[PDB]
Amino acid sequence: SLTKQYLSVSNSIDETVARYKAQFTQLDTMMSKLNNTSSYLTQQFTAMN
Amino acid sequence: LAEAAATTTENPLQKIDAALAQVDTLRSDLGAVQNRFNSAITNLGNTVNN
Amino acid sequence: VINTNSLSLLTQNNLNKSQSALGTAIERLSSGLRINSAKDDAAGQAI
Amino acid sequence: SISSLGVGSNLPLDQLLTDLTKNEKGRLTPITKQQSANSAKLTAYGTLKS
Amino acid sequence: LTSARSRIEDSDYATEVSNMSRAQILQQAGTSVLAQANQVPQNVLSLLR
Amino acid sequence: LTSARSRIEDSDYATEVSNMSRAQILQQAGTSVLAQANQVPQNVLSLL
Repeated sequence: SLTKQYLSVSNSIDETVARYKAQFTQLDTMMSKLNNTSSYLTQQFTAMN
Repeated sequence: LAEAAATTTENPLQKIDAALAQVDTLRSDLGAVQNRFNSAITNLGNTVNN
Repeated sequence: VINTNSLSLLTQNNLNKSQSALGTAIERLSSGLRINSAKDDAAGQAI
Repeated sequence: SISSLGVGSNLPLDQLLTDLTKNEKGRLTPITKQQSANSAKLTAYGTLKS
Repeated sequence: LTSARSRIEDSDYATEVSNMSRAQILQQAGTSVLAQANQVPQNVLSLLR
Repeated sequence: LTSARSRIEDSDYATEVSNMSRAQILQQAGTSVLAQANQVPQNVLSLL
């Protein structure tokens, strides 16, 4: 019974880790665009002056 | 209330195994529903992103 | 000429193209997978 | 294959994920304790039989 | 079979990094020229005055 | 119970980071915009 529970918990943990990884990937993709956005605003309005 | 033991109970192993079978049935069902919920939360996440 | 900045428009479009390419690259890089949607490869997902 | 999380966001996401992985596995410890205890009991039974 | 699937799926690190670099360079250039092109008209027009 | 409380209580790093980023962008914008908004009546008078 202990071994069965061990396998179940292992499966659950692996799934949860993969879910977190997918969330992190989505986050990483957007951060690029947002940083480019901040940089462009900086340059633009500094130039307006 | 549970009455006292009239005599020695017949085929005790039969009843022990019946109860064990019911318990294992419920255990399996509750295990499966958790995976159902896992799939549901994954669906919710993807739909949220979209 | 005042009423329109054609150069601004062209630069905007080129920027959009470049950002598209950048996102395509980044997602693959992070996931480690070449296939992340049905769009990348029709037969790849089936196989 | 190999992944390089954090390429875009230049964040500590990678260390964060590793810490999460370490944290979640904590649920296993009670199972390990019980397994070890029962194994010790079985070994003791063999000792007695000798 | 696992080998075959991995070779169909796994992205190529070299190509990915290579393209990523060029994309970032183009992005920086794009933002800068965007702001510059905004300013250029501004000044031509105001100077004509 | 510990797991249940954690799930009910803790927050999502990813969602909150995204919100922070968006709000920072908004702050930069609005600051610059207010500067220019003040400038605009100023040039109105200047041209006066």
